[PDB]
Amino acid sequence: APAAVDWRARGAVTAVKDQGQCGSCWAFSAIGNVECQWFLAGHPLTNLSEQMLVSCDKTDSGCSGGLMNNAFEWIVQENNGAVYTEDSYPYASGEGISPPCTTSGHTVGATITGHVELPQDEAQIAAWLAVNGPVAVAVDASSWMTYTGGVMTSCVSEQLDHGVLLVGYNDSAAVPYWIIKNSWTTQWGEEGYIRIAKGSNQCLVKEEASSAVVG
Ligand SMILES: *[C@@H](C(=O)O)[C@H](O)C(=O)N[C@H](CCc1ccccc1)C(=O)NCCC(C)C
Repeated sequence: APAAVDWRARGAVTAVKDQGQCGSCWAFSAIGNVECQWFLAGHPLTNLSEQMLVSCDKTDSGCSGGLMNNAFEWIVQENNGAVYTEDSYPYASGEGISPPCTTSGHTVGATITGHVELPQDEAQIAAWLAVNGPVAVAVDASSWMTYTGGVMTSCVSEQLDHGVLLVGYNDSAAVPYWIIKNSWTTQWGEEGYIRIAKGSNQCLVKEEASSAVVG
């Protein structure tokens, strides 16, 4: 609903996690999106497993990287729509390797039926996010190692390299901004979050936005 929406303030977002040394950003973005969409569909907020994707999704490349849209499709097409709880399939890729996939000994925490890819337009992405909840997006994270807090008003925007989760925006602030959940622990940014200026494709935020559909 226009002016400002922060889904963290509506019990919809889980705590900030840590990908460690694994290039598993794609999995953190995809699962963060699924956790928020599951809650918004009328289910308790449950922590879900990134490790399921890193180890079992063979259409992506584990710790070498992947794509959120491929991850969503693997869940539906190969894993019978199941997303395991984080407690039953804990993160094990912190050192930079993906252990072999185990197909049993886990509990289903959520299911999805598909995914939608959103327009490459920030006004349109805010409109969808405002009603339907957090969006999985890709950014150029090149300058993000120097981010110490505040609204980043200028961002290197050359090549997408990092998937993250858009959880809100605020258009009534002095400079309109987006609020993004990252996976580099609470010690980075504003307790694991970053705010970037909205309306000028900062960090190429509008280019690869999508969301899972639970129905
Ligand atoms: C992100 C990170 O851990 O910070 C990963 O390194 C990662 O997933 N990188 C991707 C590039 C390498 C790659 C692409 C496609 C298939 C295999 C490897 C990357 O661009 N991630 C962003 C994903 C968005 C664009 C969907």
